Amino acid sequence: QTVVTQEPSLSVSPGGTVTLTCGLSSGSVSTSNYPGWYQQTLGRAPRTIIYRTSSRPSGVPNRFSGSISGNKAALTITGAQPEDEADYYCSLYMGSYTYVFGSGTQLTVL
Amino acid sequence: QTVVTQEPSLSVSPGGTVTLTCGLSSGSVSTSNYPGWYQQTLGRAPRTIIYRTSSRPSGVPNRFSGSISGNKAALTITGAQPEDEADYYCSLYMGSYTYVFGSGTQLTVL
Amino acid sequence: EVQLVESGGDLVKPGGSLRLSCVASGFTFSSYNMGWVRQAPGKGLQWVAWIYGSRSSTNYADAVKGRFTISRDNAKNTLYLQMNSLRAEDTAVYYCARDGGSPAAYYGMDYWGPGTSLFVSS
Amino acid sequence: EVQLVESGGDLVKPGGSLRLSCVASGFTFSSYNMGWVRQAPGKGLQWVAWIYGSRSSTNYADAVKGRFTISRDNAKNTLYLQMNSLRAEDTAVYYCARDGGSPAAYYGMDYWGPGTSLFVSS
Amino acid sequence: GVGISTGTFNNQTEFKFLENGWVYITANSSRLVHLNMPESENYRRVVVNNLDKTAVNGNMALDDTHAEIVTPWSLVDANAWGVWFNPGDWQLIVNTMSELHLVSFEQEIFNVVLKTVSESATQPPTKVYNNDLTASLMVALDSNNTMPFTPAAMRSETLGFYPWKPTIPTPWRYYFQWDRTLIPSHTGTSGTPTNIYHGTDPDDVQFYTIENSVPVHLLRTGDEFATGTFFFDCKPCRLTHTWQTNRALGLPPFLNSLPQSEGGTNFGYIGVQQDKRRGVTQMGNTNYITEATIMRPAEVGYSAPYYSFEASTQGPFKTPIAAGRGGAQTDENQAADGDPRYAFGRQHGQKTTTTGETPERFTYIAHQDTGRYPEGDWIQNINFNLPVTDDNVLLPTDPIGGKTGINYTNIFNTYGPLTALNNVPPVYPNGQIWDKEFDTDLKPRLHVNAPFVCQNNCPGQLFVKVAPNLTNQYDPDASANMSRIVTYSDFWWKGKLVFKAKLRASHTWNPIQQMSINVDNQFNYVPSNIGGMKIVYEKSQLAPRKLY
Amino acid sequence: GVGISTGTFNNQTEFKFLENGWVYITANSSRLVHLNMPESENYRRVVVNNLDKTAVNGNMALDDTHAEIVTPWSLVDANAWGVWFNPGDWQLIVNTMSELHLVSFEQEIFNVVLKTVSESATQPPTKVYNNDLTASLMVALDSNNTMPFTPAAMRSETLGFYPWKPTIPTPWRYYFQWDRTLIPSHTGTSGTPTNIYHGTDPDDVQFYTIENSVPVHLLRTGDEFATGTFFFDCKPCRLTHTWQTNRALGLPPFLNSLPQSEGGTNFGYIGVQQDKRRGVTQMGNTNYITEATIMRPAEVGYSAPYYSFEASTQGPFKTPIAAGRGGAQTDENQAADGDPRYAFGRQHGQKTTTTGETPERFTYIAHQDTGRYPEGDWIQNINFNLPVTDDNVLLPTDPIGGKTGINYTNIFNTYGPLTALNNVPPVYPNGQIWDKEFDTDLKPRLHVNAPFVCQNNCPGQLFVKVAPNLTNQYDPDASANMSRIVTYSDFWWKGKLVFKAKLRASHTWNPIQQMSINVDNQFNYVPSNIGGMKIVYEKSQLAPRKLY
Repeated sequence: QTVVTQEPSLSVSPGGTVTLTCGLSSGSVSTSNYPGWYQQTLGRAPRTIIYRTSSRPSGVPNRFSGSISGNKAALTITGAQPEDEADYYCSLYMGSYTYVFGSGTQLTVL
Repeated sequence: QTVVTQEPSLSVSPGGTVTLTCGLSSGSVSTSNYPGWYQQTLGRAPRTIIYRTSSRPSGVPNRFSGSISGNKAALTITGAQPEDEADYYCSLYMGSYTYVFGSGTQLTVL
Repeated sequence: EVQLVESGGDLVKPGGSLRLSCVASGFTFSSYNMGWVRQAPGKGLQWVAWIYGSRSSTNYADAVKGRFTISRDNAKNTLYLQMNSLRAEDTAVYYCARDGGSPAAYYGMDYWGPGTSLFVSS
Repeated sequence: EVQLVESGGDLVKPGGSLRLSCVASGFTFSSYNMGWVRQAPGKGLQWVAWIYGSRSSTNYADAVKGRFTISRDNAKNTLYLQMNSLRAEDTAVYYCARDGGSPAAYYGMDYWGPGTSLFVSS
Repeated sequence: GVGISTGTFNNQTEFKFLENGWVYITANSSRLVHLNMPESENYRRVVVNNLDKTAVNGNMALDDTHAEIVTPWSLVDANAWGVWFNPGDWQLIVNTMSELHLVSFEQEIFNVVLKTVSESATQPPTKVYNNDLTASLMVALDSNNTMPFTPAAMRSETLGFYPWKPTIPTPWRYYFQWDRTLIPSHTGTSGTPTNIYHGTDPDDVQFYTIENSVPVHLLRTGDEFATGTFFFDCKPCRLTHTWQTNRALGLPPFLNSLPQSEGGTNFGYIGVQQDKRRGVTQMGNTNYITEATIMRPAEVGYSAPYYSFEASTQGPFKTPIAAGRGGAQTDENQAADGDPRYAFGRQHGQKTTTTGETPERFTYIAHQDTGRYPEGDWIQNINFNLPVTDDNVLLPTDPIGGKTGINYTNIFNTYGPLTALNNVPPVYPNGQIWDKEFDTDLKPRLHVNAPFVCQNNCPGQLFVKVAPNLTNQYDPDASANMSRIVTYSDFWWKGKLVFKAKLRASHTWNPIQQMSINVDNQFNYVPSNIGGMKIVYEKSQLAPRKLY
Repeated sequence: GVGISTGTFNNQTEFKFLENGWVYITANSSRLVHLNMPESENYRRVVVNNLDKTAVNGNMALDDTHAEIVTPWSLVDANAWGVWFNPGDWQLIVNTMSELHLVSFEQEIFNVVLKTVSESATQPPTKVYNNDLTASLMVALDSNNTMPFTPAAMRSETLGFYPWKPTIPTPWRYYFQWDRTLIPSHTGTSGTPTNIYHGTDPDDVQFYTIENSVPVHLLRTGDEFATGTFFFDCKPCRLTHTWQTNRALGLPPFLNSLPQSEGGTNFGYIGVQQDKRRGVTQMGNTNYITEATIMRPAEVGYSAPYYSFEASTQGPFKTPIAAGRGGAQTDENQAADGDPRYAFGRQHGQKTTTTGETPERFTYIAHQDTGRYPEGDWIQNINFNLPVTDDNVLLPTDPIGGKTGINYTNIFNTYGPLTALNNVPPVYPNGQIWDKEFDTDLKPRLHVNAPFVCQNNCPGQLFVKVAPNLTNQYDPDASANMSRIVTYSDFWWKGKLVFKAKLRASHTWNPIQQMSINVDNQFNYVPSNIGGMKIVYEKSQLAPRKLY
């Protein structure tokens, strides 16, 4: 069974740079997986931050950048703001029409 | 609203003749209503005794006879047997594709 | 020969939904008008829904209009009764009913199934 | 502009069935692949079902195969998720998901609805 | 000779387009026909009797009692649509053509092969097949139509519908006169209803034999037989259906108020009281002029007693009806009387890989709307006081004879001088093409089994047989059966059926109904992965035409 | 004269069937054309500029900057399928015919009526209309094709598609040369991209006027104008589609093992190792012979950069493609590049009772399978070591230029000497019929907007105008606008379009796809209760033909 692994928790100081990583226990993540990054706040529905590994939906601040680093997907937040503290979830397209979701990373802005 | 009225309870001695009647509070029952008579025993599903006001399904004893008497449907049991004690329900075809059911008559064989 | 078996009756809270499934055997399912009747605990029979014709036209009693949907799948020889917004007044034994007149309907329940009990309680 | 609203989430006993309805607005509903994701209380997001293509092809996760059915009605701009044989493990908030790529799918959830909570408990 | 072929295989349909929108459709059909030597070389007068079945009260409709002459000959019959056209040809015909004419028919037998079977005495079966170069095949063409007409399509016993699938002829038999009486009964009748077979009337005996009536040709391996071209004189066959009921004939009423907004709930209104309207009606005691009472030029279709069985010298037979039931198009379950039901085997459209004796069946629903909806009929008093009361109206739900399952419509006949109806549509692939006309003084206006009827005559029946192959121990004085060398034949039958058809024209703004391949029926026209073929039925009268 | 008609209304389509399966299809089209006197009697050189829209980064595809000469004349254009055929005629054509030829075209103007409008000074508006018997209508036929070719179907501005609905001509205008530069950008580009309109090149100026180039006829109420018959020299138009991709060309591999039971899970197997097979491939360094690598005679279709915009002297324009997207038939949502999208108003198929400026739109999916499925394309190393590794394969998901939304297929071109493709199918009712060929030295192999192309020439454009109706106070020296009596015209336009078509033949056992009326589309062909009509699009190349 496909398992997506990402850091359970991460921290970043205000105005700093943080990177959340999303990998596969077996295999590597590529642009063919169409990595997507979604942000969720307490008591609110998920918000799409990145799609197709690089595309942020209109209204998403430019401080969020998606890329493929090594064999994993990377979401970099530069100049992290207090409102960026949330649960970030990674979605991998596992071929055919199957989608898998990562465990999620709780990013807290100090 | 259409209401079908029939005797709430009826009695007949073994080997006797009994008649259960099914009328309409407003209007009269005719062969256009396709009166149907169904027999139900305690803890069992209803059994069709008469359809089209005269037709008994195969296996129904000849002692059950359906007819139109006056402005109502009549189910006559002649030579009633102990197994005929049950709840008899009358169904009237109310035109279009609407069906109505009578209150039911509890026939007990003494 | 002609056999009807109902299933899906279960305890459900008010306002819920439930689909009763009726499997028919021993006859050409698509050629006969089918229906659902119901009997409340200790009450008499009450007609619920009817499905008729090759076009699967449907009629419902006033007590279940808008809430109940009667459908049929002739490939599976099955009759479906989907109830939404179930009320306490819907608690009863639901009987499958089959009309024996294919080209000339008897306009009466020729065959009945064993029935499935549905309990609506909070 | 693009808005998705889920409804039908309610408390249901184990083994029951429930249909979640998702109403979409602000976009051509039939032109986008839709799906249902779910998040268990205190757990992460989990993909449930996906409906794609003009032929309404459907794919399901292993945890809901055989039990869940995903469908869509483009006339009503609605997405239906019918769950049967619900288990305690199905208790969660279910989110409508819309893919923003009509001719070239993003293969990711472009838009999300507020979500509907479903509780399965005896 | 022995090593020379006497014919060519041809199974092509040619559409030669003429001037003025006419096309000659010449369908060629070639088959490999396998024939076994007859079980008996004699004619038998066999009485089939099933008094056990009809002795059950209410089973009189299952009567099969009859007498037949069983002959040693087999019938080669190609009088079915599937023998001549494949689904593509039929699609072209029914989509691009408005009427069809039956022009001519030819058939021939060639490449005759006769083989004898030698079975060894070894305990496990083993056998060899040797060419009998001097053996003969007896072929008789009854061009004079002396023999009884026994079309095989009514029994699903014509030649196969697949050019690449070898077919067989049907053993030939005909009806011998008999007398039979059967008093109808029902479940609940007490006693034994009168049920006897009285024998044969000497004044009606007619024992036919092929030898004494038809010339017989002996074909060896190097011989061929050709019947010659026969030309029909039948009427044209319409490939269009009529939709107009009596309610849609003539000028509609003028609507003084028209809907101001589109929608199903917005209706136009005549705007005149029904008793204050102008027009003509045949009801001379009423001032009401409505869509149901206004005069019409004539009557489209007719009502007849349906599922009525008439008894005659030879027993009971169902009363035929020209038109099918009305409402069978709004509800397919209403198809019954007048809607022909075809049952056939694997040679004639059933999935060739199916197992069992259960045939493939379908009920044909014609697009023409000449049928009747008896549930909507009624009779009422000449006084015509509206709304009609109970005693002044006879409804379809009123019992007739005291029976709640029988109403007046069951015994109701409305055929008259004003009745107008259509001929039966062709039924593909299992329908008959042409049928011989009755030799009565007064003839029926149509036949319900074939769209073309033979006014004078139509081509003679073709009979084939394996000539007796005697052993060295033949003794005609012996009462035992003739001892023959086990012989069989395989010969190629080629037929040419020529039609003349007219190309249809677009008369209306809207498009019309056409036969098309789609996802649902896509695989009904192609073989499966193991070669399983089928031929599903197709409707013929797709396009509509105006009756009035 | 004043009270004498000069023509007859004819809107009938005639199908005259010839020998050898050919039919002359003469479509007659009659319209009532309403024309208003021009807003201005002068020619204007108007520069349309929308730099505000394209100044938004990423909106360069919405560029509308251009220059046009607006003329006082109006164009009468009947170059659309809906002007000539109704749904029934189109159904007949697309179902019974395999190819279509464009034979001839005629048009004429008759029953000219000119009316002046007198508006009273009363405060509530009130006006009267008087016949101006001496007023004239200016009609110019550019039979020499001197004026720029401006077909109206591309703007949905031809004559109406309903014979009983009066139509209008479109005001005529043509393109004047201009220079424009627009540097593309995207959401996120910093700065102001270069966006200027540079003016006009003096060496490319071409100011045309109808008066100086074409003879002009002055038609009074008793006059009529006929263009005369023009005869085309175009190529035949196929009414059949091809389904064969490169994967379905030639002899299939022999299956050494065939399924023993029918079912979707039972497959036939070639039975030979892919590297041990026999055949021919263009890959000279591999022993694998598979369905994807085996040699084929040529290539069906081609790949081109899709949604690529090329900039030239006058700005950016989308790169056209001959074929539509592959997979638009398995998934209608895949229709994009090469699948033409038609937007039209109430005159040309939209529900006539609809309100608002939103047009009716449809994307046309052709039945021909010459398209490409770029998501299934890939490139790999010449070494061809299988299974291919990451660095040796370029997939459609691999970013090109660092962009995750752009892949090699977006810039991929496979057009070559081996490319084989089909002409665009006719689009009913909104598609163009014929188009003028480019006057370049090297000409395109086809046009994507019309199935017929004018090799030498095709009939001159028809221009109409209301002759100036001056008042008594005209002063040509005044710089103010000319003062005219408010005048308008209503004239009857009749055209005859002659095609030559070939009747289709049944080549296969199975039936083919045909256009048919059904419950779903039944009411798309009849008026509503208030008279609301519509004309939905129909597909033309329904029947299949074998490519190889």
